[PDB]
Parts: sequence; structure tokens; C-alpha cells
Amino acid sequence: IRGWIFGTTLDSKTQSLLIVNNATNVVIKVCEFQFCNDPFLDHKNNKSWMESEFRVYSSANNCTFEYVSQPFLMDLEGKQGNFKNLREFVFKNIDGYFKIYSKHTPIIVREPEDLPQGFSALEPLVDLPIGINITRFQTLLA
Amino acid sequence: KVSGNYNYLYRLFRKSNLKPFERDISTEIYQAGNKPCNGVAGFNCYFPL
Repeated sequence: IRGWIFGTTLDSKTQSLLIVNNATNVVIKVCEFQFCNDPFLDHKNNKSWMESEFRVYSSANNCTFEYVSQPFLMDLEGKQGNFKNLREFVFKNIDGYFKIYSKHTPIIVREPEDLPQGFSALEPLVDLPIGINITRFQTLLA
Repeated sequence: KVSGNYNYLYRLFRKSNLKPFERDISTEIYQAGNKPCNGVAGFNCYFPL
């Protein structure tokens, strides 16, 4: 899983969000993006991942916000089994400011998805002056 | 300017009270009338800004 979208029309009628990450960078954009019905970064061949078809929007209009920064903890390629990563995010907008909180936990060893009876505080990631209206969201996964 | 400066705009029609601290770029037909007004102007068809 890579990122999310946030908007109100999602079809180039109004501006919307784009949250994306790539290895050693993260891009946040607010723009009039024409979100195609198949935004993806996975279907490239049978069982391997390439990065093509990244630009799922054909309207590079006046993007009202661009931001490039440091990404989070990741791993290379993909291996099935012995999963241990527990990633946790929460997103909230208020007064025209978008806010993110994040936390990761290792060694989630149990195979059945019990989601064990654990607890942990969530720390703020960064504020953003989004200044736009949002009504719906959809996840962009590779 | 005495000849007038025509690079300024302002909204007139909106059926929703916008929240504090946000923009709104949408220029859509205000359907205060009861007809599917796409139109250009006229009865129950007015420019937004």
C-alpha cells in the first residue's frame, strides 16, 4: 500500500489531494487531478512489481500545492510470510488544516488476524495548510 | 484606473455557508430555480460571479 486521495469530485471538476511515496522520497500534491477509474502501480506482469503507469491523472493543471520530503520505514521488493510490520495512521482535517498521526510496531507474529490486544500512543506527523474541502477518499496501492 | 481595471472578481450566489479558512474555485450554476439550468443566462439562469 502506498497512499490515499482526498477530494469532493475526483474527476478534474474540483481540486483534490494526492499522497504518494517512492523508496527515498514522499510527494504531497493538491491539484485538479483527473483520477482515472484504475489508478494503480501493481499490474505490470504476473508476480513482480514495476513503477510504470504512475501518472494516473491526465490533467496537470495549476497544482495549488506541491511538497517533497523524507519517507518512512520500508523494505525492498516483497516476500510472503513471516510478516511483522504493524503500520498505523490516522487522518483528520480541521479549520482548513490537514493532520496526520503515525506509528509502527514490529513482531506481529500470529498468523490469524487477531489484531492483538495492544496499546500505543500516536504522535503527530506534520500539519498542512490544505485549505480545501474534502468529502471522500480512496486508497492508491501498488 | 479611469478606464477601469477588470481583473477583479467576487462571488454572489452560494446556497451553503462556507467554513472558516478555505478557498472555493468552483464556478457552477446556482440552481435556485426548479429547472435543470445549464443554459447561458435568463430566467432562473444567472451567472455565479
